Amino acid sequence: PQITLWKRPLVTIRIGGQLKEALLDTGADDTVIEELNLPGKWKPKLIGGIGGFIKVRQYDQIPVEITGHKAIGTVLVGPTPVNIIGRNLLTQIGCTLNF
Amino acid sequence: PQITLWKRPLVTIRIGGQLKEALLDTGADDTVIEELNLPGKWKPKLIGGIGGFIKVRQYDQIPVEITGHKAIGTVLVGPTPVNIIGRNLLTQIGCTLNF
Amino acid sequence: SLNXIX
Repeated sequence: PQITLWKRPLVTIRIGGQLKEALLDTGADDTVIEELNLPGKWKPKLIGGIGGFIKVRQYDQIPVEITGHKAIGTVLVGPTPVNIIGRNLLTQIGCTLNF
Repeated sequence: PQITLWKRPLVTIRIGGQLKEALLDTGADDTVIEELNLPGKWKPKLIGGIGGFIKVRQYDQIPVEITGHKAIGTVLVGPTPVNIIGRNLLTQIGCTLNF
Repeated sequence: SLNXIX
């Protein structure tokens, strides 16, 4: 599909069996989801952005389906107003920017 | 152009007569450039991201050439970790996400 | 205004 940018590019994703809303974010190196109750092992990480850094939990090899397109990879969990699908998973679904 | 996402989608822009590098960022509402002067009036604004909120200068109706494509709109100037081109100007140049 | 991860 084609997603225009008139509004935030929020789509439905599936993670840990659950459907959620997330932003398709070409400005994100990583995928950041607020889902504090996954099972599985994780390790602490810090990630940064416009305000500085936050602590997150790094989960590896997590399936994440994005608009029906399957991906699997690292998901960082920490406080965020907006779930973010970053380039680590956008590349797996063949997403490009076009103009 | 068509830009894949294996690397950060950094491009050259022209702003205020100067060349800068900036990230094409679908996850940004706004366009945020590191500290500099731009011509004209500005007013204080606060914006948020991961890490929290920062203070920026808001300049309106600024011409920006983004990989050869013209835009004229709001540019925020402040302590961002990377220069970002957000949806306010990505829409002007006709950018979409595709997969 | 929300603005996105490095």
